This record gives sequence, C-alpha cells and structure tokens, in this order.
Amino acid sequence: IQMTQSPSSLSASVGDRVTITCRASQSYYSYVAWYQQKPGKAPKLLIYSASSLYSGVPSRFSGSRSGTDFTLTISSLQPEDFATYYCQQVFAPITFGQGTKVEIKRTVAAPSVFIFPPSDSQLKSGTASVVCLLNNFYPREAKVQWKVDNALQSGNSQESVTEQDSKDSTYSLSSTLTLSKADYEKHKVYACEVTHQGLSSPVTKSFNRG
Amino acid sequence: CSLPMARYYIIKDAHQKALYTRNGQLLLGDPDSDNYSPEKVCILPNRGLDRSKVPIFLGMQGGSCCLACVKTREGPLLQLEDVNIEDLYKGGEQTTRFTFFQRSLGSAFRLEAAACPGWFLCGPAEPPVQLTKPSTHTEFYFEMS
Amino acid sequence: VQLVESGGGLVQPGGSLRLSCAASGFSFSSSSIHWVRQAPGKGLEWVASISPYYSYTSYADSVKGRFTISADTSKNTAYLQMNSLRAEDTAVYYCARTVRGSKKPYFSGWAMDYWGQGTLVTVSSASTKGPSVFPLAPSSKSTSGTAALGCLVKDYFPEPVTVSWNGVHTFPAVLQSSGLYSLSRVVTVPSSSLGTQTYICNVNHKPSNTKVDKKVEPK
Repeated sequence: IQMTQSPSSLSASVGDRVTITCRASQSYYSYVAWYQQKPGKAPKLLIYSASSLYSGVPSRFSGSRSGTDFTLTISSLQPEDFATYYCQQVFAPITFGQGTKVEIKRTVAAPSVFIFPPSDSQLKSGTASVVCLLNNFYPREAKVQWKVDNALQSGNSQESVTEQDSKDSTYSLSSTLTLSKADYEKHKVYACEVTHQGLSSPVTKSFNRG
Repeated sequence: CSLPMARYYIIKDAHQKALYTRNGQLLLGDPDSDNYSPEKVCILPNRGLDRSKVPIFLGMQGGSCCLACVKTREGPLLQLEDVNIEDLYKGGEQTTRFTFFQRSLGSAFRLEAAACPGWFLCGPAEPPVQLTKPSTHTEFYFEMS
Repeated sequence: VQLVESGGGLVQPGGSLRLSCAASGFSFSSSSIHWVRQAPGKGLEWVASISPYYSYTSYADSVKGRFTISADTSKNTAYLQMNSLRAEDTAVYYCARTVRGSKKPYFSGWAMDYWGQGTLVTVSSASTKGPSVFPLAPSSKSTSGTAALGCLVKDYFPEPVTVSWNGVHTFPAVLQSSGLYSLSRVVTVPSSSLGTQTYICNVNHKPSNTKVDKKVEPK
C-alpha cells in the first residue's frame, strides 16, 4: 500500500483556492484522512472518511475522492493555513503521504537587520559568537555575509530560519559567526551584509569591538 | 486477504444494489452511480464453528474492517470495526460476534449473525443495512467481480 | 481528552527504551492506541497499534521484533517497548487514539482525532551535555522604537531545550560541526521598557537536568 502526495510544496496567496492530491495504490481503500501540522505541533485532524469535516475545522477545508485519487481543498487560503498537510490511509499498515508544504504568498517585505556583539561571559569562556538578525521579511531566500575587517568569512558561521509566521506570514533569519576570543580580539570591525529582494541595494549592519 | 479459503467479493441484493460504506455505515446502493462505489469484501471461514452452517467473516476495505453484531439496548446492532480479517482467522471466543452463518436459499444467501441467532442481515426498505428476524430484503448474492 | 507521552531520551545504539502513553477522557475499551514517529525535517511514519479490547496488535515492517506495543487497561496507559535501537529510530514519538466502532458516538472513520505532543528519542553513542546560555543584549544596533534581545543557548546534547521569557522569534536549533546543538531565541520589546524591567530567559534542558536564568541587560 502507498499514498503518493502531490505537490511536495506550494506557495499561494491569501484567498486563493488550494488543492492537494493523494493517490492510493489500491482501490479497495477509501477511508482517507487529512492532517494539518504546524511548526512544533502535533498533527491536527481536518478531514476523515475521505470527505467528512471534523468538528471545529473551518468550513473552508473539504475533501473528495475520484477513484484512487484523494484531494484536500482549501477554498480561500488564510495566513494561519501555513502548515504541512498529510493524507493518511487509516487501516492496518497505516500509511502517510509524503506531505505538502503550504507557504503563504505575500508581498515582498524587507528585513530589519540587527547585530549583537558577543557577551562577556562567552569571551571569558574562550569563544566569541556574533549574531546578525533579519526580522519579519519575505520571501524566505536571503543572502547574509560576514566581513571581519572587510574580509569575507566562510565556514565559521551557521544560519537559522524561523517558520513562516502565521499572522503576518514573514520569516526571520539568524546568522551566528563563531570565533575564538583571540581571533575576536585581534580585529575591530564586524559587519553583516544582507541582500534581499526587499532592499534596492544591499544593507550592512556593523559594530566596532571598541 | 491472502489466506486459506480466502476470496474477494462484491455483495448484491435481489435488485442489483451493492453493499458500500459511508463513514462506517453499511448501506445499499447502485454500483453504477458515481455516488456508491461498492465495498470490496474479503470472506474468510471461521474454522471453529459448525461448518454445516457455513460460518464466515465479512471484511470490508479488502479485509481491514470487519462487520460485527453487538448486543445493546436497541437490540442487536451492526457495527464496522477496526479489526483485520487475519486477526479473526487466529480464532477465539471473541471472533464469534464477527461471524455470520451463510445460509443458502437457492442461488441467493441469507446472512445470520452468530452472536445474535435468529437475526439476519436486512436491506433497508427506504434508500442503512440492519438486523432482522424468507424475504427478498434478507437475500444476498456474492460475485467475485 | 488528553494523551501524555513520557520516557523519551538519549540511548546508545543497540540499547532499549520504553515509552509511555497515559490516556484520559476516553476509555481504552472503546478505542485503539497508536504510536507514530517523525524524524527531524521528515514526514509522519506509523509505528504500531494495539486494540486493548481485543488485544490485537500491528507493527510497521521497520520495527517488527524490535518493538512491542502493549496496554494496561487498569491504568489507561499504553506502552512502546523498543529494543535494538538504531540511529534511524531517532524521531519524535507521538501516541494517538482512534475510535474502533462505526456506531460509537464520536466515531471518525478510524482517523487519529487526538494526539499527544510527543516524546523525543535520540539514538547515539554521544554523551549528554548541558547548554551554555549567553545573552544577546539590546543596544542601538538592535533598535528600530522596538528593541531585540535574546538568549544564545549553545553547545548541548541531545535535543530538546525549552526557552521561556518572563514578539517572539523561535529559531530552530542548529547542529554544529562539534555534534552539539545551539539555538537562539529572540524577543522584540519596546525601548520604553529598559530600566523599567529586566529581562530573563529560562533555559530548561531536561536531559542534563540543567535549568538556568540569565538576564539580558542593555549594552
């Protein structure tokens, strides 16, 4: 038994109509359920028995069958609908679909860009972490570059990106540049260089160790 | 549904309507309307009951949920349950209330519940299948396809 | 209706862990209990199911003979006994419930209507390690009249940690080349409020029984 889900990901604008398709590998199965999973949350049941709406789920969710093809439908996409959706064959060897990532498509929003020097505690510990912070932007793609004393850096940083917000539908990005205290103490100007679709020219936020 | 004496089937009444399910409720409907696709039914024998009464299990959804008779206030009650037909082939006392006696009346069949004797599968008069105590409304027909 | 999982943690390859699922608000006799797992960044995978009423059990092929599901109807508690663990068993483990009978009131097509919040399982020869917590201090470089402050929770193992604040940016933990995790938590706060209030993050890392309070003070 298999449940082939499509597409693996989509982005669509608020109010648009969204459908997701799940195709079962055997035709005697028709008890398909559909789940919504939000960041850090347990899955939540939307549709059961192929087309029945579960108590509480908004009326804009519906499900239908046509042969071995099962479809979830979101009639007017809302910002809170950002989630991964799974279909499920409910019996015996229970089977999920690979899942569909639903991103909300909004207008371009630029990042506010902030920077944090390392704290003193970490410096006494032997290492320096510089953090650069891009808040409440869209789309998710962004380039962030470190330049210590106008020397572009590589290998010694890592990035973290939130999930799409469920209210204003933006993202945030963190970039941590990790150095040893000695290396940190030898240089003066730490810069973070942000290029994004919302910025006409690349922005740079900087601080001097002094 | 690959076991000894294990076969696939579609179940019709005297008037060419087919067993199907909607949200767990067993109903009768036209196989040909796009509204009522019929249950693909696994049938398995219950080797521990009296073979001359043709004891069988009824598995909808290719054998993933089985039909049972449960004794309640309103009487005996049909119920579809999250039980696979191979677990019933293992046997035991608990498999009796998932067991139906396949009593032949000529070319058709009656389905009587072993846990609720004297009660038969009953087609609705008005357009849910139920249990009842020879009539065309208790007559059924098995086709492999 | 409530389902609570417990017993997750770090365990070496080939080791054993027992999980617990404590149910309330419904009867074990009228339902089935299920374990479903999810690896970081991956999809849902069913593990196992038990019918307390009939004592039937089912298992996904990838855990048969290693995992055993069971239930104690007296405690309304289901269990997953996991043996011969491997790294690919690393996942969050949910327990969930379904109503067995099509005639029951709250029947829902045998769909999983209630889930727990899940318990994390890490299979690894690595050792547990508490986190370091350093402040991300507001300054002029973090204001736009809103200020950003936060906590860098660095160098811990295994997941998870909880950060609590007494405008939130919940970044996911990153795995560092050292095989340790670090996350950053950010909060946005008005600039009226510095001096008026000191800000503290509570970092809770249960695996090492770490619990720290660092204050995030300006400049």
